[PDB]
Amino acid sequence: MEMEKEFEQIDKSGSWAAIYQDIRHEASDFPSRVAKLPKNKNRNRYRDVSPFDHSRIKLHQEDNDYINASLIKMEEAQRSYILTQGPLPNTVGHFWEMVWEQKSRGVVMLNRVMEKGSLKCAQYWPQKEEKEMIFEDTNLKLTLISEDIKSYYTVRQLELENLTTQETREILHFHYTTWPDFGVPESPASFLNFLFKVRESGSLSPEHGPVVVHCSAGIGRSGTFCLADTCLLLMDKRKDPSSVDIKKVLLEMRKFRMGLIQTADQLRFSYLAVIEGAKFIMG
Ligand SMILES: O=C1CCCc2nc3c(cc21)C(=O)CCC3
Repeated sequence: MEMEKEFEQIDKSGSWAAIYQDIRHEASDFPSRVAKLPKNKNRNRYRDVSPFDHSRIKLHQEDNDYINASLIKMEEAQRSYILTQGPLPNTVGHFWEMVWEQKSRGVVMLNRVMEKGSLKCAQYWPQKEEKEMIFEDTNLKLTLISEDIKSYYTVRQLELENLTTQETREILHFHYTTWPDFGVPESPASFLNFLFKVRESGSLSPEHGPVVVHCSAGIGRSGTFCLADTCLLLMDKRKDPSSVDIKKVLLEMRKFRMGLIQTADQLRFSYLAVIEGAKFIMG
């Protein structure tokens, strides 16, 4: 079925939970043996969220190459994404090592450091120009260059230096600051505006390594971001945009990381975002 009318048909019939459970039943199951080794327990935020072995990002280190991060490679859309958990106190250096080794231009953050009174990820970037950060375990330096605070998101320019080679690179930090502590946003307008700002920066384009995107677990809000982007790109590329099937795209993405889209409300929000976004693209 088309999307917008499939949407109203699920609303009128109140069957979002049943649609979402079908997805969970059909989703791929692949091994995640490296994630479950005992030496990696303090590298995982949640015991039930792990990268599959076949798609995990490997650190270029011979001691321990493990990080909780997955490469989502979308062949028809010609887009790649790295989805990862919010960094932990003992993985902030690994996180920036990955950004460096994978040649990423942008980092997309969809959570606040504190939500619901609890810490959802480490404070992994510097907050003042004159107070830079040094990650001694991975030999990297990170400096805040500039910061632009808007009503729904903040963009930061960062300098990452490989202290071993003295090479430097500019990284863009795109921080969506207004996702509610509970539920999903009422309108997708600010999320779509944010996606378009990431796009306009070059961070999603083939001349750079994959964008790094995270929330707390790296599967829920993060899944909404890449699912909406890929669906809109396919609607631009195909002769028949109504052929784009958001449930099929989500099941393809779940071949590369488990659990993408965590609730039936996040599923409905993803439909809403693609539907509204397809009208703004034209027109
Ligand atoms: O597809 C395009 C390219 C032109 C820029 C652009 N901007 C926005 C959208 C879509 C596009 C939306 O879907 C809503 C937010 C703004």
